[PDB]
Amino acid sequence: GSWEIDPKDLTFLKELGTGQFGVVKYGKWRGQYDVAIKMIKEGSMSEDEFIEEAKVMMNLSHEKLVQLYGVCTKQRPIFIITEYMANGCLLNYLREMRHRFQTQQLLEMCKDVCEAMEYLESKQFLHRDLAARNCLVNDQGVVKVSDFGLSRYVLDDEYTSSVGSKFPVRWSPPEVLMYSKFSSKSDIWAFGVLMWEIYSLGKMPYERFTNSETAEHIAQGLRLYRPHLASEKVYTIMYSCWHEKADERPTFKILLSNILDVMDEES
Ligand SMILES: CN(c1ncnc2[nH]ccc12)[C@@H]1CCCN(C(=O)CNc2cc(Cl)cc(Cl)c2)C1
Repeated sequence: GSWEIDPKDLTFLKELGTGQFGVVKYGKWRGQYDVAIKMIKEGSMSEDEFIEEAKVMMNLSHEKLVQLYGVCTKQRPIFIITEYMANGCLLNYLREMRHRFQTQQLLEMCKDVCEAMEYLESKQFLHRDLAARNCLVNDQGVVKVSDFGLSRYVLDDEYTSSVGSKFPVRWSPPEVLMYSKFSSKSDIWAFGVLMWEIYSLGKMPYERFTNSETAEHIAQGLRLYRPHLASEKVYTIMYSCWHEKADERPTFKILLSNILDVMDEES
């Protein structure tokens, strides 16, 4: 099928990482094209459901989304083939103090993510785990959104629900923590936290709190506060993502307009 890549077309060149979901390698497709090859650990994913969804995911083409090129499903482990992003994970990139980022660079990263999310919003597609650890950085410093929708197919019980140890509590609005109500507005909340991660150079949100303490904090109506590098206008944008009432939170189209306005003011 159009979603199926011949694994014989891959040349494996370097290891990019190993973890719970499997092993990621850098390689070439048909000798010429850079790819990331994700080798899925058996039992970690609902593979048939993922393969069906891969057909939809591949039609999601936007310059700020990490592209899904196809899957290799005729051997074990299956492979997922994606765009290669030379500078790796955004969270680690933010934490490398050598870059000495300007705030204009940080705002540009927020805009890259927002553009990807406005596109997903326009397609009624939820990310469901938006956070700096799920964004990647290419050789030009462009940030792109990765692993969109993947959490629906992860089998690990600690990651599946608000009670689990791996659940992204610190990126979740009160209605997710209390009621499991996911919507565009839970992606909005997570985006505001991602903006906070960017302007905090990769600090853990609510860094002094446990997950349980964070959930209590949020339930009481309290919030993150302003990163030192965020201007008042930037803080207003991120804070708007955290209204207790989900329907009072902006859309990604509004956030993008807000971010572009601040870019103009701060250039
Ligand atoms: C180092 N690195 C990259 N470096 C350059 N270009 C890349 N393209 C894609 C990834 C990438 C990633 C940094 C974050 C962690 N990571 C993942 O891919 C995480 N997601 C995942 C999903 C599935 Cl389904 C299976 C598996 Cl094993 C992993 C590798």
